[PDB]
Amino acid sequence: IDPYKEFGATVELLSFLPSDFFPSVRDLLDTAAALYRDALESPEHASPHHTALRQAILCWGDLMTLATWVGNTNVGLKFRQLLWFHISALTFGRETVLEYLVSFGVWIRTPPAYRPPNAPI
Amino acid sequence: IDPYKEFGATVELLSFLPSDFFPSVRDLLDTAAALYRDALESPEHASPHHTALRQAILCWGDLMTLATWVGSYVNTNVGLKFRQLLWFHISALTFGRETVLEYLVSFGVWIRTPPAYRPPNAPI
Amino acid sequence: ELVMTQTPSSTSAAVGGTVTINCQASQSIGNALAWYQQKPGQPPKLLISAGSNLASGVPSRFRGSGSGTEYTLTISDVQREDAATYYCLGTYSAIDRAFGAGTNVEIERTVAAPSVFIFPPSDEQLKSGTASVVCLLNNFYPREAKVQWKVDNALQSGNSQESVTEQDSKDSTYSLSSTLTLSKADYACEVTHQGLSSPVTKSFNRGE
Amino acid sequence: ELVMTQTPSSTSAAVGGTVTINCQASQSIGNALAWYQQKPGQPPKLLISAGSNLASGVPSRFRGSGSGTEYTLTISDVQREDAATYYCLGTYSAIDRAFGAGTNVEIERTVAAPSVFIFPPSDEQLKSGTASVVCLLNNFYPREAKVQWKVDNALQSGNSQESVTEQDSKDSTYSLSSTLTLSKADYEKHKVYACEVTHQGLSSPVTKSFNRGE
Amino acid sequence: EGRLVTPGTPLTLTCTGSGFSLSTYAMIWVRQAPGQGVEYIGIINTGGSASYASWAKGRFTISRTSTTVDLKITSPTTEDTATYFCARTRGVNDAYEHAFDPWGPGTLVTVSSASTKGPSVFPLAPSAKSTSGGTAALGCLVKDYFPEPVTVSWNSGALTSGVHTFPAVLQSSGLYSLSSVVTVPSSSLGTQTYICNVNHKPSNTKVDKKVEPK
Amino acid sequence: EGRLVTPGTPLTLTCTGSTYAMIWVRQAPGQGVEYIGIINTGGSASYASWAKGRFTISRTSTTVDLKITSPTTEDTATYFCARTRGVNDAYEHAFDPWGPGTLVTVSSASTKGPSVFPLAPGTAALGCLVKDYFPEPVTVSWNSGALTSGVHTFPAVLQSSGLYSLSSVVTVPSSSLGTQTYICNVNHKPSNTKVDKKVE
Repeated sequence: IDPYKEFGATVELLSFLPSDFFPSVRDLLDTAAALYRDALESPEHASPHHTALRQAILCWGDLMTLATWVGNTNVGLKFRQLLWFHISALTFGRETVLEYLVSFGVWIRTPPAYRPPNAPI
Repeated sequence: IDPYKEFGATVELLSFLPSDFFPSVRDLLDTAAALYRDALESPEHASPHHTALRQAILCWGDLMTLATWVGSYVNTNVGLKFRQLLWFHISALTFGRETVLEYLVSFGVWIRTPPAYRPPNAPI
Repeated sequence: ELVMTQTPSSTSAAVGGTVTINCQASQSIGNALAWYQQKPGQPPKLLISAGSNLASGVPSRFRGSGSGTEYTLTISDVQREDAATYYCLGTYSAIDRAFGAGTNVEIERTVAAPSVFIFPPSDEQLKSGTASVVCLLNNFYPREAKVQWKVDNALQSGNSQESVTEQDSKDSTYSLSSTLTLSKADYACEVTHQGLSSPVTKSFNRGE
Repeated sequence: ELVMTQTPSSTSAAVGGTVTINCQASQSIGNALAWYQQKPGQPPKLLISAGSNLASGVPSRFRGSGSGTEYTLTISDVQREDAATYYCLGTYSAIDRAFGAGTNVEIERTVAAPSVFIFPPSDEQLKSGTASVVCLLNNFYPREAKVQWKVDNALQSGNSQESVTEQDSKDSTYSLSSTLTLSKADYEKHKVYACEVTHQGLSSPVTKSFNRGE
Repeated sequence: EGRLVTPGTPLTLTCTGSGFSLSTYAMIWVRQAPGQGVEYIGIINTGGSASYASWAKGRFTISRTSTTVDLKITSPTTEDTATYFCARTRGVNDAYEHAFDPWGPGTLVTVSSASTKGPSVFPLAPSAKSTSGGTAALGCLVKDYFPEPVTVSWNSGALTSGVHTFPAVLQSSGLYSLSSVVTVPSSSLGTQTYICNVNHKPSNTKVDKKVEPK
Repeated sequence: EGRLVTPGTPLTLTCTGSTYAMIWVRQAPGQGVEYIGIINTGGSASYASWAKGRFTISRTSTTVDLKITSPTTEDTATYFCARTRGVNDAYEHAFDPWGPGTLVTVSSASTKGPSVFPLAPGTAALGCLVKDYFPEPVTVSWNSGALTSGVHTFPAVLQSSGLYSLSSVVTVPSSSLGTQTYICNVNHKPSNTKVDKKVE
């Protein structure tokens, strides 16, 4: 019911970030997608970020194919979150990016007058 | 690029089966899953059939949302392979991956032979 | 103001068994929870950060989980080194933080009877109001036990104070030492314990 | 007609090391491939069914993979008990089936010098008219060694016959027995009988001899 | 474990294997030449339908009964001498199956004009000083028997430790000879027996040879 | 390892390691850890509701300070200071580095040095009895730390006199009594008293 529950996060942990922070879906695909982890077609299923990332990209394609089959709505662009998560969990490590989502969740949720001088990275 | 490659199968192995053998999305989705193994939302991520079933359900929901967003009639079911997904992963959860996979291979040798040479018994 | 409610208090687990602590937040902290370990006389040792992170050397048998207002710390393979008090903090904001109440994890063990020692008063102490007889109970698992003093018939509940150690990290045992302090004016202990068939039978004679 | 081309033939790996065999099909069998293990004097032991099902309590270090026409059997943790010949089949149809050429897997090992024995011929065999001496090379590696019969001057001939065992499942070692059948009644025209063993593990060729009559 | 047939004489190998009340497995047959790999022969379905490989078509015929599955070789040539295995599917299956875990022990078939000859076993004994330090070695030499399979054991199987039974080497006479050695502590040479039992099945000959020093 | 102050007299505890985002915590003996507040990389000090006005958290380039103003009797506890790990700066939800902590006692009683007496004798047991020290913790070791094996140091029990007494005992094989010396060294920091007594 929650895609991020098992990886140690939740949808709200990614909701704390502004929607303009994530790169586009075309910038998540190609760049950072087929460049790194070219082996995603290996009969392997390495750490679950790989096997979830697969169904994620396949899902984006299975959306776009019907979308173009008709002719739009980017409210179904939440994959831009997903693809950012797993990839960032693969390249930068899962503990680090999860600690960043938590840390920025404590950036917002505090009054800006009380905020420390530095933002999380 | 291939969903089943890591699970031990390929899209062609599930293409061998007749399209009417697979249940619909209603019974494979509404029945089966969420009846058997009711709570998989535990923050666990057991055998990857679970983590593929998750993005499969969420994927079909993000599909049906766009399909029902339209409402000049009778959309297409060609975009529906998710019965192969759900039947594969769910059958691999209930009967084990090894059993359903061996069924895919053994049935893959049922067809691919001339029907005059076929054995008296069909795979199960 | 944020307040964290920890919901084990004291718990019991056996070597190889599992023990689960949970930490509930009055307000949703969004994985800002973290689990700390502390042993007596030591600064808290960080166990897990955020939801699942096991920072640096910590046994993988410590597994954090939970989301929203509900979090959990599970010790899957329990070792005798795990006896200790565990805390959870969590942070709503950079302003408000609260530690939990703490969890006391004791290790289950075979019932073991203490070995007792007498220890008459010191020759150097005999000078200034000495009268210090220290009875020693060594290495008994069951924590509930009690001793009493008899000078000749019964001195029990005159001016006596007991002190108990923490649980050992090797044999998972407890130790007790109790002092009887009286005046220079003028000697046995009675040790009752769960694992003791026949109690007591330790004494010394003054001048010998 | 279906034909499975199988790779490396002989291959070597060390205890704990890895070895990869790959099987290439002339026609796509759709994971109908299966991997079998066979040892000398034994029928083949089934390793994997389809791509991945290593069945009936087979060590998990055997991992099959591959799809379409391309398949691989990987032995991740190599053990001294794994020295053996492995075969892949695949089945196109219920009619056409084919076996690969097989892959001979040897365990790499520390170099071990042999232990040689002489074995003069039997008293009971001299009554039968022939005589045979047997040189014994026990528990050596890496398997390449040569014996040279003496009888006071090198007996090269081809009157001698060598037989080498398989690799042992315990110490991963080889044994050799070289029987010199050259002799006859004329077995006694001579005195000294020796073997000269040359092997990598020997700092110098070792000669084991007996004098006839003792 | 072996069968001998003169060239041209058809033979029939009967297969049960592990069979107790196994009536339908859709069993298969395979042959393996000495020192070479396995070769697929054919299947027989549960309805008695026999499918063959192209090379084996017309050379072999696969029959079956309710209680048995048979393979007949017709006009066997010298090229047909090899070990024959029969393997049954696992479970329901029946001819659509790609892999068979259960396997028969195999029967070695030799096609030759030669006559069956029993072996002559002679002691392999170490020399007096040969023991020297500790370890000794003794053996049995099994010489001059035509039909290939021979089974050598030591002390009725009670000693498996240091036994090495070497592959049989073919002498220019057309007979076979193999050695079987054991490496034993020499301190035990004065007590333990060390009898080797050689069984040659085709000629029914078996013998027990006690190896002792001299 | 200890600080003694009469009720009402303010005190200041210092913590060092540079400057990133340090927090303070207090733990009463027998009780749990109590959050106090942070000071960020910019010098902004944030407090818990209960501790607002009772404590003050300063910082400098080399130091982070915590001052207790008008300390009551209830404030006697051990104080820990913990720095954020990595870059962080004040949104950090866990701090792995921790100072050893300093125990602070608020009382009107006077500092007194301890009096050590030997506890002298299958298996054998010897020990050292440290009696009549009020101020603050003591540390007993054996053979200059060479013997960690069978030693147990019991928690100090509070006597009616207002002083403290604790026992430290070791259980050793009896056969080694005729060889090993078994000296115990008691170090009591607030009174500076350090003693070594051989028990036999």
